[PDB]
Amino acid sequence: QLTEEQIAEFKEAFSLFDKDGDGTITTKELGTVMRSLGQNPTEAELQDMINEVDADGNGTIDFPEFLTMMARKMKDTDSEEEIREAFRVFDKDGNGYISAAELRHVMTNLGEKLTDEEVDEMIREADIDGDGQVNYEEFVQMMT
Amino acid sequence: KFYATFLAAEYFRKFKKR
Ligand SMILES: [Ca+2]
Ligand SMILES: [Ca+2]
Ligand SMILES: [Ca+2]
Ligand SMILES: [Ca+2]
Repeated sequence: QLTEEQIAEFKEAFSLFDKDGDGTITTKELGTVMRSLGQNPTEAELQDMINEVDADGNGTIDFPEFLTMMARKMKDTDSEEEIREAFRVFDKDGNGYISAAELRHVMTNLGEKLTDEEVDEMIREADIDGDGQVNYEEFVQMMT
Repeated sequence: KFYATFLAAEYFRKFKKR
């Protein structure tokens, strides 16, 4: 079950999308973050993404709705789809390898400014075969 | 991609750890 800290991490995530801190995530705000993650969703795509979470159908996602969804996916430790999705967020050029630049880009988006050494260290931490990049197998092990 | 973004932050936290 959700702990005090868990809700804290989920609030951090929610705030990343709720830029104006009005308590709700709009398709406009989701689009802004998706484009910052290397995606380019159409309005129809964004509407579908909001819909899956917008339990009461008012067209936006509030914290309770966000928490419900995030808590549910976290309980599915057997699911790998979320890890595959995260991998794609990192792997912007779709070549199956997360490069140092690709990893830095995501971290920068999260508001974490890392030095080149920190980035190389983050890569190294998951880079089992030492080729300088993180493939999917390496990414999973890192996440699990 | 809501949860994916959370996981990205997870990759970071774990790093900041040990
Ligand atoms: Ca908002
Ligand atoms: Ca709603
Ligand atoms: Ca890549
Ligand atoms: Ca590697």
